[PDB]
Amino acid sequence: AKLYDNLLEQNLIRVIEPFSRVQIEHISSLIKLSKADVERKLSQMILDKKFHGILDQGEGVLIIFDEPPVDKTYEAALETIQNMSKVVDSLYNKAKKLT
Amino acid sequence: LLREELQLLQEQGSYVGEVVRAMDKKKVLVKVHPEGKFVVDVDKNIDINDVTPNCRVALRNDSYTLHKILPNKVDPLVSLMMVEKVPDSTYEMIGGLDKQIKEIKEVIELPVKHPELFEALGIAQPKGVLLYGPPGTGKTLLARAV
Amino acid sequence: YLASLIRSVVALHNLINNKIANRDAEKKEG
Amino acid sequence: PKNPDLRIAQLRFLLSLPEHRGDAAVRDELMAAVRDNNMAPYYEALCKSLDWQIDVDLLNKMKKANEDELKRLDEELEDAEKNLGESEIRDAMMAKAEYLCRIGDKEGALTAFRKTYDKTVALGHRLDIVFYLLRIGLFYMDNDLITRNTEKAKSLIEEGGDWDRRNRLKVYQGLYCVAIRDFKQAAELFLDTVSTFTSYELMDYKTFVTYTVYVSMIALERPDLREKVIKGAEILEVLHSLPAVRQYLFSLYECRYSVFFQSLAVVEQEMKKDWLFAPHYRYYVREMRIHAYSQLLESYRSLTLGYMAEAFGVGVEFIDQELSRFIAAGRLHCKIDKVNEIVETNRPDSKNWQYQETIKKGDLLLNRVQKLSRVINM
Amino acid sequence: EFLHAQEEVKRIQSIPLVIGQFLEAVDQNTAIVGSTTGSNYYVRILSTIDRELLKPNASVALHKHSNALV
Amino acid sequence: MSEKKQPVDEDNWDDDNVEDDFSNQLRAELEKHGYKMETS
Amino acid sequence: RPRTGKAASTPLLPEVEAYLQLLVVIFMMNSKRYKEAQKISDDLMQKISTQNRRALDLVAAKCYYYHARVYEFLDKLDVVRSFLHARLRTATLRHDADGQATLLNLLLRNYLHYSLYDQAEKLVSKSVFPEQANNNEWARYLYYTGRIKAIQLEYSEARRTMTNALRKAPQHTAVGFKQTVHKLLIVVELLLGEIPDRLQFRQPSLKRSLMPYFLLTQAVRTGNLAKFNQVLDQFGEKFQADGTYTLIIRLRHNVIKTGVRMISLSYSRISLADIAQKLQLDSPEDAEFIVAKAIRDGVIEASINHEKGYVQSKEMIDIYSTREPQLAFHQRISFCLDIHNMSVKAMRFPPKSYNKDLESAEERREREQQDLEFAKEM
Amino acid sequence: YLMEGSYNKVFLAKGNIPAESYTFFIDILLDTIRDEIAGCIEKAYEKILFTEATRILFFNTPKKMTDYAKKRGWVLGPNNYYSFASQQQKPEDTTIPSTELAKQVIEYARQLEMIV
Ligand SMILES: Nc1ncnc2c1ncn2[C@@H]1O[C@H](COP(=O)(O)OP(=O)(O)O)[C@@H](O)[C@H]1O
Repeated sequence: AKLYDNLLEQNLIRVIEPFSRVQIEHISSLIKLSKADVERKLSQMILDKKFHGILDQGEGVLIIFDEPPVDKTYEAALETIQNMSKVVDSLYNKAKKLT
Repeated sequence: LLREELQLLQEQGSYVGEVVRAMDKKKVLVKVHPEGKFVVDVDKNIDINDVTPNCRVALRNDSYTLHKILPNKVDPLVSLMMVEKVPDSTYEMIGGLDKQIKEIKEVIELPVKHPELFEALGIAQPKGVLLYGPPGTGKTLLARAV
Repeated sequence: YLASLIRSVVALHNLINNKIANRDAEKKEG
Repeated sequence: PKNPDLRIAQLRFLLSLPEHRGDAAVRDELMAAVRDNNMAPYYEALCKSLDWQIDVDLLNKMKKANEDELKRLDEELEDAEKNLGESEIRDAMMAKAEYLCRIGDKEGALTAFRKTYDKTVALGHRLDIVFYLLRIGLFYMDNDLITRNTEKAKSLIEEGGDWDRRNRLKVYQGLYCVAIRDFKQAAELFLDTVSTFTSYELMDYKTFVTYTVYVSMIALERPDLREKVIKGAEILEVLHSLPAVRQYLFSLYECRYSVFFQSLAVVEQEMKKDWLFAPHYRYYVREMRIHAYSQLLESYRSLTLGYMAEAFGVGVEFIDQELSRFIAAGRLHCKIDKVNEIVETNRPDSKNWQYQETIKKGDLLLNRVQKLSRVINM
Repeated sequence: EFLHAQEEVKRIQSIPLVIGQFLEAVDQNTAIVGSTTGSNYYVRILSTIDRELLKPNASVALHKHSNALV
Repeated sequence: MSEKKQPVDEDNWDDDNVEDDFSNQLRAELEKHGYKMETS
Repeated sequence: RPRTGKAASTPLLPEVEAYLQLLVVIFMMNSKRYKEAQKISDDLMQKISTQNRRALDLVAAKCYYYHARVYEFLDKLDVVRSFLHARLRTATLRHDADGQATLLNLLLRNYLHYSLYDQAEKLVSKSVFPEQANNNEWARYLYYTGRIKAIQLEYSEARRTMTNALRKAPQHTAVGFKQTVHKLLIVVELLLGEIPDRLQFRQPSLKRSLMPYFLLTQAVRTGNLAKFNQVLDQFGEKFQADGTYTLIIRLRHNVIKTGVRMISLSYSRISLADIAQKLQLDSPEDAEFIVAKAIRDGVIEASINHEKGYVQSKEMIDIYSTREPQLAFHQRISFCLDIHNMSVKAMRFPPKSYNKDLESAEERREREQQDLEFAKEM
Repeated sequence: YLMEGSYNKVFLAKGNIPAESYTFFIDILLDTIRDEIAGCIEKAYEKILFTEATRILFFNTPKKMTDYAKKRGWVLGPNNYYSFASQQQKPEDTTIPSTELAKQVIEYARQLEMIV
């Protein structure tokens, strides 16, 4: 059962891979499964963020898109800020008290 | 200052010595690590009471003029004592030996904090403690603890 | 921006290291 | 004794701030107050209370009983010093100075504590004294004095393992991180929930369970909810004693959005009435709403707005005014259409939103070194 | 002008280099080492040495005659 | 020093931002949702 | 006159310190006449290099305030106008310090209270810089020129000189003027549209005199129209107690631009037959025109289907590669380099008592050549 | 009311004077808004027929709409106002930041190594 979840999702990442968009009626046919549990299960993929994308309610187009965003540049310069703020707080303790 | 380092670093090395003790007329007795004892002088910038027995020194090498006091080396008890590495202890790790604590306080604690308290009774202070029992029973940690 | 952001604070710390070298030298020496 | 001493402060909160609810609290709090030698902490609580005109003899019998405990310290210090033990004076009031701390105020409880701090060469007394200073540093909410002995506390656990002095300690730091709105740290200090014990201050371990789930449901994401709080046997069985919180947690996890708000009013109102959550329950559910909106709304792109009433939570114009202030609040990354009656989503790449906090902190430190550079050198 | 003097001083660290071992310093930038000849000395040091590279029990370099840190 | 001519005469701040946003909005939810149950 | 101006002031103070306006205005007045005879001997007779002028610009300046607190509001100030133009005329010729400073805020303080032309005269004035005016007149001076462009239409020019006037102000009490720069400093940024939390430092300033004025910006942070009127009737007189009310009256523009940025950001395809009702505008027929000029003046971009009624708005993301935040940098790159430069320029005064760079010695050099001569012969 | 998008209300005050004539001032004011509405023909609009923007000022059908429709665009057509909403030419310029920014980088280098 739990192995069937990982096998279900192993197929579910397999067939979803080569495209950007599809209708749910073809992937239901291509995994040979329903559309409601597949729609909810794809929703759980984009709730648990293991797969990311978007879904549609009018016809069920799954828009798939990915890029790895720049992350290292801004936050690692941002925690240096809150280091140095505390450093200036220590500058009270040798500057404001002293002279 | 920086150009001066090219010149002053041409000066030769400084010996290190070891004061036994001083004698008359501004002189001391100093022995090297593996090299014999010398009766040498002091410089003007060194006081005789500031010269301690059992203390290292800086020494110039050409005339063996006393240069500078080498800080301190070790106690002869801290050295060997550490070599032993007894497991230091406290009251807070004592498991249920409370009356033994109260006995040993009476023998040891009282003739330190209250030596007069035995002059209050006109009796001599105790000197010796015998501790016995099976091993593994807290002898070492209590003895270190006190 | 980060490099210039540090550098000012460093030199400020250095000036505090100067005002300790001023205020507790004027009364001591004269 | 400081072990029942937090419920006293919580019932001070229960006395004053619910204004209509001011009768049984001035009953049971007096019921604890004019016994167990309590004299000092309730004069202004009597001012907020009624008259209670004849309290004179009630204070006199208890300052008298307090005078007995002080005069027997005065009976103790001199036989303690004639034959000296481990400074038996400070060994007496190293334990009865906490009686001076509950019964006396923080001064006789503080000094004597910093006094006896220099007595015991081992931290087995010292760090528990520090725990007492932490607990009074909570009672008087001494938010700077807790900063000292938290570090002075932590400085002692490195020698030893002292997991009764660290896992107990993390309960204190979790209560401070949930005192302030620091919830990713509050659940992080609340991470274990096993070595945490059936405490004195959360005498229900399950109250501690409710607190760590309420902070964790904001603090961690799904990849952590769908492994961590859903697979803990230590967490599942204790809320198996809970119907509501079990439903309240699972209504988000099982996508049960309509019954979610139903329990949200109850849990949020309980958090309203609760002490120490009363500063921040608004901050709680304003995040819970936009979290539940964002969670469903990052699944669909072309979901209409008249979908979410019958399925998500009722009131179409209520959804309208609630979403409009969240997109208009600058979060809830989407874009709502109106007169074709459809909600669209978008995606912000992490290049603008990540930039925003950078310029915020840069402006803040700019203000900081601006202000200091004006302050020093005249 | 100063940068002429700056790299100029390092001629002493030419090549006829004997080996000591660092022991401690009295103060800033003047120290005591233990030579591989067995004897110990009160020596001076090159200024460009990062002093925070010193003391696991530091393998240091001594001038063969003037007997200072290299 | 400080002559200062007179022409006229945490605990607070996290509480102040939630005071800013959480300002004048219904104040008393135990009944608003329980009355939207049947009306909405 | 260092003796006779100090021995003028030293009795010119304690009369007028408590003020004693009962049979003390003529004694004060005649004592000011005697000090004015000393002041005319200062204006005429050998002020060169003695601090006759400079030392008594402090005495003259400080006696301008008691002079200005008996001899301004009770007496005629407009004579002290031309006396002050003459005092400025003899200033800046013989000496450029201490007369370039006080004679301009002391010129400003009733012209601001008036509506005389001398704001543009203060534009074309040379003495706008008095060159390091002692951080008290200098500090308040930037405020005194801040309210100039307040009444002459802040275009975000002087909110930095209000901020700068604030950060150069001392630690004494806020009730002096620091209330009014704390109020007026943002009053001009409410004119822009930006607003922080003001009440964040509740010392002796953020509890007393805010509640109408924070209650004002409480309405401004809403997108409501007549809520502004619900403030403006409630404390129309309180804002007239200071005299800011003519700047208060013009905020309906920024309220409605706040609203149109709010809605235009919030909704996307929204009818104009909704926004008049939601903004309680009571007329959609000119809500074509407020929206239309909201397009015209900049603010919002996209189109109105004026035939249909929906106002569409496009999704404009990726403002990063739009080269605005490079400018948000370069404003602060240059300035942060400058404050490092000032942390250099303020730093190098210390460098002193560097008496002698002694190379090695002389006599030990003679011993080095001596023992060197022994080893050289050896 | 001339601050915000209040048009119609201003044209209501044009005629609703209680004080006196004010006529020479509301005729300068009758013009300085004439070129302003002539400004806001030029906003991103759809086809407007010869009724809507014909009656936004105060005219039924004179050749004053030929004066504006030949003054600016939104050209007189088959009940039509033409939208030349192009706004296309100005973007995609690297060279002006490559001039100004290359000035500013040397400006960075001035107070960076060389003493000030
Ligand atoms: N009362 C006690 N409390 C805690 N540990 C004890 C106690 N008694 C013995 N031990 C353990 O036994 C060892 C000490 O042995 P001890 O009795 O002190 O010396 P010996 O075994 O040589 O007589 C320690 O490692 C200690 O932890």
